[PDB]
Amino acid sequence: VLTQSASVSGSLGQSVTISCTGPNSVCCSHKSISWYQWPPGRAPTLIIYEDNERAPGISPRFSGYKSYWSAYLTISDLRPEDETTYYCCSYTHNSGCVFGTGTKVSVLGQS
Amino acid sequence: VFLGFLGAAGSTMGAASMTLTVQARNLLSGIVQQQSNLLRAPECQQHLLKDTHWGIKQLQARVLAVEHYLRDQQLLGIWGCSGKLICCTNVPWNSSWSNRNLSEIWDNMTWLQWDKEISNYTQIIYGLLEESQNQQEKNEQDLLAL
Amino acid sequence: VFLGFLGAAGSTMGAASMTLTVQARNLLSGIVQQQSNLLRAPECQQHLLKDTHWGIKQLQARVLAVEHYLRDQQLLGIWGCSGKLICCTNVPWNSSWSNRNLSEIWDNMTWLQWDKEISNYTQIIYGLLEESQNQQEKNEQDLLAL
Amino acid sequence: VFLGFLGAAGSTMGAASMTLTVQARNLLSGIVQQQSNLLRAPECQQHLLKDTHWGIKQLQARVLAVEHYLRDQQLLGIWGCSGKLICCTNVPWNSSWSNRNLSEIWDNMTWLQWDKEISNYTQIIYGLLEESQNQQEKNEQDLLAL
Amino acid sequence: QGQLVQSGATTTKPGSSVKISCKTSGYRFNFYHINWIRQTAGRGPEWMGWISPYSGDKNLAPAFQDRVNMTTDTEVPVTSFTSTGAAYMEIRNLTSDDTGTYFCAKGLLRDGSSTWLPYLWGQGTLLT
Ligand SMILES: *[C@@H]1O[C@H](CO)[C@@H](O[C@@H]2O[C@H](CO)[C@@H](O[C@@H]3O[C@H](CO[C@H]4O[C@H](CO[C@H]5O[C@H](CO)[C@@H](O)[C@H](O)[C@@H]5O)[C@@H](O)[C@H](O[C@H]5O[C@H](CO)[C@@H](O)[C@H](O)[C@@H]5O)[C@@H]4O)[C@@H](O)[C@H](O[C@H]4O[C@H](CO)[C@@H](O)[C@H](O)[C@@H]4O)[C@@H]3O)[C@H](O)[C@H]2NC(C)=O)[C@H](O)[C@H]1NC(C)=O
Ligand SMILES: *[C@@H]1O[C@H](CO)[C@@H](O[C@@H]2O[C@H](CO)[C@@H](O[C@@H]3O[C@H](CO[C@H]4O[C@H](CO[C@H]5O[C@H](CO)[C@@H](O)[C@H](O)[C@@H]5O)[C@@H](O)[C@H](O[C@H]5O[C@H](CO)[C@@H](O)[C@H](O)[C@@H]5O)[C@@H]4O)[C@@H](O)[C@H](O[C@H]4O[C@H](CO)[C@@H](O)[C@H](O)[C@@H]4O)[C@@H]3O)[C@H](O)[C@H]2NC(C)=O)[C@H](O)[C@H]1NC(C)=O
Ligand SMILES: *[C@@H]1O[C@H](CO)[C@@H](O[C@@H]2O[C@H](CO)[C@@H](O[C@@H]3O[C@H](CO[C@H]4O[C@H](CO[C@H]5O[C@H](CO)[C@@H](O)[C@H](O)[C@@H]5O)[C@@H](O)[C@H](O[C@H]5O[C@H](CO)[C@@H](O)[C@H](O)[C@@H]5O)[C@@H]4O)[C@@H](O)[C@H](O[C@H]4O[C@H](CO)[C@@H](O)[C@H](O)[C@@H]4O)[C@@H]3O)[C@H](O)[C@H]2NC(C)=O)[C@H](O)[C@H]1NC(C)=O
Ligand SMILES: *[C@@H]1O[C@H](CO)[C@@H](O)[C@H](O)[C@H]1NC(C)=O
Ligand SMILES: *[C@@H]1O[C@H](CO)[C@@H](O)[C@H](O)[C@H]1NC(C)=O
Ligand SMILES: *[C@@H]1O[C@H](CO)[C@@H](O)[C@H](O)[C@H]1NC(C)=O
Repeated sequence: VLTQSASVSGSLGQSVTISCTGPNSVCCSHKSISWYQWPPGRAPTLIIYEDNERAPGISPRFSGYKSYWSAYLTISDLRPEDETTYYCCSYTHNSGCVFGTGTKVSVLGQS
Repeated sequence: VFLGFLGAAGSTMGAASMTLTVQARNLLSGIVQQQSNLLRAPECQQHLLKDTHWGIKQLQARVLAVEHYLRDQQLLGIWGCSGKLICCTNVPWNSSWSNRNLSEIWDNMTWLQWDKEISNYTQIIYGLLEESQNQQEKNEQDLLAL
Repeated sequence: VFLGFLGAAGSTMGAASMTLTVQARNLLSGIVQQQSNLLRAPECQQHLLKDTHWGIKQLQARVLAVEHYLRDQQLLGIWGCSGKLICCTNVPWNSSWSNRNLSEIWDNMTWLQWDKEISNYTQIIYGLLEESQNQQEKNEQDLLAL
Repeated sequence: VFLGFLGAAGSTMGAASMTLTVQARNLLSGIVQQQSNLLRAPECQQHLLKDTHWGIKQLQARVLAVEHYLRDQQLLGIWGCSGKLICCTNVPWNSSWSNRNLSEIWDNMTWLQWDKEISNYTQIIYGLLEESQNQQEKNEQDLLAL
Repeated sequence: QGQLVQSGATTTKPGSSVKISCKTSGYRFNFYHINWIRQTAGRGPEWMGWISPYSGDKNLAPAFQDRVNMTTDTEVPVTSFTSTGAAYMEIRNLTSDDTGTYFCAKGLLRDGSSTWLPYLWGQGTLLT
């Protein structure tokens, strides 16, 4: 249901932003947005714990931001290990996680 | 409904902070029944305290309890928080004590494991707590020497 | 002119409420002379407390007095009224306790017959008094979890 | 750097007023180690208190210390200054007590010789201190009888 | 500080029922929830459900509402603030489309809005 934005990449050192949105039934307003780093076929990792705060042990270069319609996640100071697949989710207190489609592409600067 | 004395000891710090009056009461209603000496007034005069040093020994235990109360009320006093159960101070939180964020602390931790994690720096925090007031003492000092 | 210790016990509640300091003093100036032990320092050392359990028994009486003081100061503390002799609260007055109007209460009744008329619901009022604070604890709780 | 317990006893009144917390602490950290009874818990049970009245005698000394603390906290209480170490009042300063100006008092005198110079009128000042509050009691009394 | 061990992987033909075991340690098993999530090969991964080890209340996705049975073994105490437990996951009707990677996870916080949110994951298992 939730449609994650198209995959965007960038050279190391700059910033990259991925967005997440969906219908007004599961839109980003009045819901909580979570972001995850998910290497294909491996153990995932939690990045943003809610749209504006982070999980214990997350670098401050990973910031979040959510509007009244769509949510975003920015990654500054790109590094070699940033080449992975990422997924978003929407949740509340009594509901479940609704995963986004995904943004998989990430590139290195100077290869 | 109220969980009872020390009921929220396994609850999140926020939940126990809601029922701190419950833990506060066992400081007084253990010692109201003993100072009462109403059920003690008639039973063999004063529970035969002659040739019974357990009676004095018992009494010394009662003394330790009110003495501990006086220690906590003194600390609340010298921190300017005598009348209140929750007071905010001027001491900033040095991050070396704990690196945990607010949500992880108040909605993921209990007061027991918190007190265990910070028992190392309690004396330092108390020192800043005894010190920080001293800048209020000094502001009042400016108002005193005009 | 001041009627003396417990002088306004037969006066209207308003008049006694004017001289509550007078009743407050007998909590301290009975116990200042005994803790002094200045007139006790030299008389046969410590009033021969060896083989005299009345001495210990006497001491236990002194303990009960300071223990009662600590009970009242604890109650003033958990009601957030430590520093003040007259404090107003947030608890509304349920009419089932007493139906008397304000003029009849403060200008027609003494504290004795009032305490006798309300001794039935004292525990309930204390429960609301321990409870009501808990909503202040919760407002401070909102300021704590941001 | 902090001069230590009673360190500013020979300093000007302003300097000691800056380190009154230091003198305040020896009321509690003498009595924390004794109520602890941690180093006392195992040594020959409760330091053999049977057939040893020095043990009771010792205990009575501990009682006098907490009793003196309760005297000072009562005085701070009835003056409406429980929570604070420095409080201002409504009592005006009668010049008959001391004629010295402010600069000579706070930057030329120590608390010892001041307490010696005013020990004559201490009771009178306390009487005004117990009395002046009574006008606050009366203002609250106006708010009570509507 | 916690660890989530998962059972060994196994391939069974469709039509039969199976069971996944997720053993815990390094935290208080009754404190954090237990989530089960599947990574679909060829489509987007989907959350399946969560259950409280303590409260026992379970809430599943409607995509697996009447096809999944969850159970939580009673925690085994270790330290003053560490326990060990076992979480079990079950499927009634097996098919070829059920093939994919599976994971078990724990909760992030004990209270608040992000209570059942998956935080610490297991190594994963593979299917038919
Ligand atoms: C000891 O430790 C354990 C830790 O395991 C701890 O348990 C935690 O308890 C706290 C509260 O005390 C929980 O924190 C809050 O929980 C709110 C949810 O409560 C409701 O929802 C529960 C989930 O129900 C789901 O499933 C049903 C289908 O079964 C579905 O319909 C629902 O919509 C939902 O999806 C539910 O279990 C709970 O319990 C009652 O209801 C169920 C039926 O639903 C019934 O079976 C139970 O027997 C019981 O009657 C209740 O219905 C959660 O929402 C909240 O988060 C925000 O939302 C609320 C608004 O609802 C806000 O008011 C709140 O302030 C928050 O902002 C918050 O997370 C926590 O989740 C528990 N953790 C667990 C279980 O792991 C114990 O309390 C501890 N005890 C002590 C004494 O320390
Ligand atoms: C024990 O219980 C008894 C209950 O019986 C209680 O007595 C009550 O005492 C309170 C005060 O402590 C009284 O309450 C106030 O009284 C005010 C009146 O006081 C003046 O007027 C009295 C009446 O004099 C009348 O008669 C003379 C002629 O003789 C006439 O000229 C006057 O104009 C008036 O009509 C008077 O008795 C009283 O006493 C002195 O004066 C008389 C001479 O007048 C002298 O003989 C006495 O020996 C004495 O020297 C005084 O003169 C009353 O006004 C007041 O009501 C409002 O008015 C005043 C303004 O004046 C406001 O300031 C006040 O705030 C009020 O708003 C109020 O009612 C009460 O009346 C007594 N009740 C009685 C006697 O039944 C004791 O005090 C209790 N004691 C304790 C320790 O608990
Ligand atoms: C016990 O009792 C004694 C009483 O005898 C008491 O001594 C008093 O101590 C207080 C402070 O604790 C003094 O009060 C303040 O003193 C300020 C001056 O301090 C500086 O200046 C001193 C004088 O130096 C002169 O000489 C040098 C050349 O040698 C020259 O360069 C200077 O410019 C100046 O002319 C100096 O002694 C002092 O000490 C250090 O420095 C000297 C070198 O200068 C060194 O030799 C010493 O060993 C030491 O390292 C320091 O340099 C004074 O200014 C102040 O008045 C106002 O000014 C300051 C700004 O500077 C404001 O901040 C302040 O708030 C004031 O508004 C104030 O008077 C007091 O003078 C002492 N009285 C004496 C000595 O008689 C002890 O403290 C008591 N102890 C206890 C525990 O009770
Ligand atoms: C806390 O204090 C330590 C030294 O005690 C210091 O290294 C650290 O920078 C401080 N943290 C702050 C000021 O945030
Ligand atoms: C007081 O409480 C009683 C029950 O305890 C109730 O019947 C009555 O209506 C209350 N009075 C109020 C709310 O004024
Ligand atoms: C202080 O009181 C005395 C009598 O006790 C008086 O003579 C003097 O004038 C008073 N000083 C004042 C009011 O300043």
